[PDB]
Amino acid sequence: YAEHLMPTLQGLLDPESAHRLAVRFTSLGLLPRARFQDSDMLEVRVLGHKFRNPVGIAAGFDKHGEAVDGLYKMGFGFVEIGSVTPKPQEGNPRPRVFRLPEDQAVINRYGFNSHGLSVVEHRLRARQQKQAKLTEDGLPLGVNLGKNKTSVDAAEDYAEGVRVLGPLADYLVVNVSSPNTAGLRSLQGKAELRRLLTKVLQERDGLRRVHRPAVLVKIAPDLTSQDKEDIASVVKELGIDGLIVTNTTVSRPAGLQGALRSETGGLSGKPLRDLSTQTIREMYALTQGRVPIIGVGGVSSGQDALEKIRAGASLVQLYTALTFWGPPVVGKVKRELEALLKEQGFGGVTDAIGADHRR
Ligand SMILES: Cc1cc2c(cc1C)N(C[C@H](O)[C@H](O)[C@H](O)COP(=O)(O)O)c1[nH]c(=O)[nH]c(=O)c1N2
Ligand SMILES: O=C(O)c1cc(=O)[nH]c(=O)[nH]1
Ligand SMILES: [Cl-]
Ligand SMILES: [Cl-]
Ligand SMILES: [Cl-]
Repeated sequence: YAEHLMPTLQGLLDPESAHRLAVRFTSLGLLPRARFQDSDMLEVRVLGHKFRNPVGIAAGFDKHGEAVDGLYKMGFGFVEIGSVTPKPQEGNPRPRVFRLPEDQAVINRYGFNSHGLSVVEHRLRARQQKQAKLTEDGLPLGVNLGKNKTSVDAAEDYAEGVRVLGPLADYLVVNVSSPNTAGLRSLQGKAELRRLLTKVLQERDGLRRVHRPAVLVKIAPDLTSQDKEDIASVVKELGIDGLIVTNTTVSRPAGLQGALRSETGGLSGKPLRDLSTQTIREMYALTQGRVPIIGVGGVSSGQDALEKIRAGASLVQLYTALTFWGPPVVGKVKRELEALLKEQGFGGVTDAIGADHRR
């Protein structure tokens, strides 16, 4: 895979075609069931759920909820689908995703291509009780909500997503951090965020108890210090259940080598890694370690995962590493993380969460 398979599928196909085929293959279960059996050391209890291991698939890989079961088979401890927008929409014109192999990075400007809430609702309903069992067995499901390009009331878009997919999700994500929808990231500002999240939480609280998900906010890696302070304040004021830290970056860190480095879009993978880790670290401090963080950005190894956990993440996610290393990277991250936890004297993941802040 890392050397023998992915280079062929990568070089042979443009990245979007490769992704579509990967989703299809995954959905059909055409991957070996992951051999790595999860150690008890990797179990995490957070967000009202048991997570058999802390390595999830980040939003964007399975935008429309087509490959959830195949992703659990790949070894992910939790699956996040989306972003899902209220109405179907096509996203931006192609090409809209670009590989930067020399940087182990991707730039994407999909623009919330989405089958829409109704289609995803019916897809998740078809496996709703299967998911209930998976969740009880430590394999929760997150649903990441977006807003339509032409929406005239962003908060209502997210409210609709809460109402339609909230009952099918263990947690929901208010994605206010895509770089590829005009104006979306302004919803991270204090006043807009408070109003938006108040409405989202009211809608969530109006769901029946067994259908009431945790609500997390997914934030950018490009926030000012003021933005981060404001988000932390709003999250604590409103009782937001957690943060996902981070989405892709609109920055272009010095040193990128890929020919496509100046394409518009969000940058993911290795050049984002430490920017994301530092955002986790700051958000954990600003929330006094009381707000669960799902850490994401440039995770391709156990060390990458543990750095985010020690910075304050209770769980991590990855996407871009899968595009370069294929399915074996999941077990690799988990095996490496277990080894490092043992080496560094942690009894398990839980003991390592935020450990850097206690040094
Ligand atoms: C092609 C593609 C598409 C998407 C994403 C990424 C990529 C590469 N990401 C962001 C993703 O969830 C994650 O936050 C970043 O990509 C950082 O993680 P990695 O560096 O990829 O492990 C993303 N995030 C989100 O909240 N909703 C989405 O629809 C998408 N779509
Ligand atoms: O659909 C996309 O363009 C997209 C959404 C998002 O939240 N993040 C990202 O990098 N791309
Ligand atoms: Cl329901
Ligand atoms: Cl009722
Ligand atoms: Cl480490």
